[PDB]
Order: sequence, then structure tokens, then C-alpha cells
Amino acid sequence: ASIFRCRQCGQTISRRDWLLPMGGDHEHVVFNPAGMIFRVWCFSLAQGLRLIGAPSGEFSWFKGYDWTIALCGQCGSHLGWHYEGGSQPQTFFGLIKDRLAEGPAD
Ligand SMILES: O=C1C[C@H](NC(=O)OCc2ccccc2)C(=O)N1
Ligand SMILES: [Zn+2]
Repeated sequence: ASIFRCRQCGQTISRRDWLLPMGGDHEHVVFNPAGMIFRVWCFSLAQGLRLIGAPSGEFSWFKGYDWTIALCGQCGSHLGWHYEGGSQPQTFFGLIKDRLAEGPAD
């Protein structure tokens, strides 16, 4: 089983087997209105995160879902976002691939 950890501190976050094909693919290369560019990978489940702020629909990369910022719960690195449906209760995470390290369970 392949595991995703926080690249900064090694906190365990998610699993390759939780990748989620939102819109057809887990990977979305996106930018926010301020011009920050991210390679986002969608996961159905994740742990080790602290969510901050209120949910927002602003410029959501996944139509019909609102986002909340997700930090590493250990080190405070910005690891991505939590998404929740605006009209149904599904949830998932969009995590910044380059802020994760993928490797074996060990
Ligand atoms: O789906 C989304 C999430 C994303 N939000 C965003 O970039 O908000 C600003 C921000 C929050 C925290 C760290 C960086 C930028 C956005 O514009 N669309
Ligand atoms: Zn961390």
C-alpha cells in the first residue's frame, strides 16, 4: 500500500488507494484568482489535517463543492483543501501533490 505523508514533517495524510477521479481524474492543475498555481490530487479520505476558516464556494475548482483550507495538523504546512457538496453531503480532499511525499507503509 502506497502512503502519502506531509513532505515537510512526515505526518501521515492519505493513501494511493483513496485517490478519487473527480471530473474523470484525480489530478487537476489549477490556479486560484490570485494566480497561485497548484497540482491538486483528489482523495476520498485523509487524516492528519486541520481545517481552517469557513467553507467557500469562491472560484471552486470542483463545481458544486465548497472548499475549506487544510493544513498539516503537525507542522502547519498548507496541504490543500477539504471539499463538501453544496447540494449533497459528499466530501473529499484536494491535496497539493508537491507538498506530499509518497512512499511505502514501512
Ligand atoms: O477550489 C478552490 C480552492 C482555492 N482557494 C484558494 O486558493 O484560496 C486562497 C488560498 C488559501 C490558502 C492558501 C492559499 C490560497 C480556489 O481558488 N479554488
Ligand atoms: Zn507536516
